[PDB]
Amino acid sequence: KIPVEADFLFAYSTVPGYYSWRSPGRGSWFVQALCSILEEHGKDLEIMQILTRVNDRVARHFESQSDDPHFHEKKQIPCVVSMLTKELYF
Amino acid sequence: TYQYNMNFEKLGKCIIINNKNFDKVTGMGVRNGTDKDAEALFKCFRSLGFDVIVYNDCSCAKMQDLLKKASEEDHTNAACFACILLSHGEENVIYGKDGVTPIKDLTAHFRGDRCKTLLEKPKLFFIQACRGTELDDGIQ
Amino acid sequence: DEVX
Repeated sequence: KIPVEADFLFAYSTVPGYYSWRSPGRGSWFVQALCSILEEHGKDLEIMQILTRVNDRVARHFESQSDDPHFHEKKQIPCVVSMLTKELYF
Repeated sequence: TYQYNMNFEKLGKCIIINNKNFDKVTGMGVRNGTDKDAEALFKCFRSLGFDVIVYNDCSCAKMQDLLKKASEEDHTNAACFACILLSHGEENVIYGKDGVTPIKDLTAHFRGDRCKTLLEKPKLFFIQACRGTELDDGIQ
Repeated sequence: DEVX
């Protein structure tokens, strides 16, 4: 017998309460990073290692470019929620 | 023994929901750049081994029916399931073409008691959307 | 840059 809410994983692009950012010309920050990591280490790393590396990339290599002084030079950190009971390799 | 069992005939199904255009009534603007995201995700997840299908500008009804239909499929010979959501959103909810639906309503179809063929297998959900209106100013 |  195992919990019905088990073995789920939620990779959110940002933390609760916060905006998520997207570049009209290159795409959303999160998906850009996610795909970048998955191309390089998609088959030799555990899923949490991958998402941790995604978190790191979004946090460092992105900064918002905006007209509005309220929306300029802003940052983003994604948010991984794990209910997994084992390690995941592809 | 500490990793998920991957010895299956296929890795699994991957559903990508790509919401770019929204009804005027929602007051939500065009998500320019999400097309670039969806195809990128398409290339990556099929590379991992997923059998990936893309849907565009889904209604809330469409999104609910999609994941529900997927949850009624036979995942006996699949190692896992994955769903990517690209759209507008606020706390706990995601925007469909015609309104909003809570994210927990969408993912509940794959709970252990509602999707037996995916039991003890990982259910992955990737979500690109706002979760509120606070801003991270950052610091060095 | 735009928000979601």
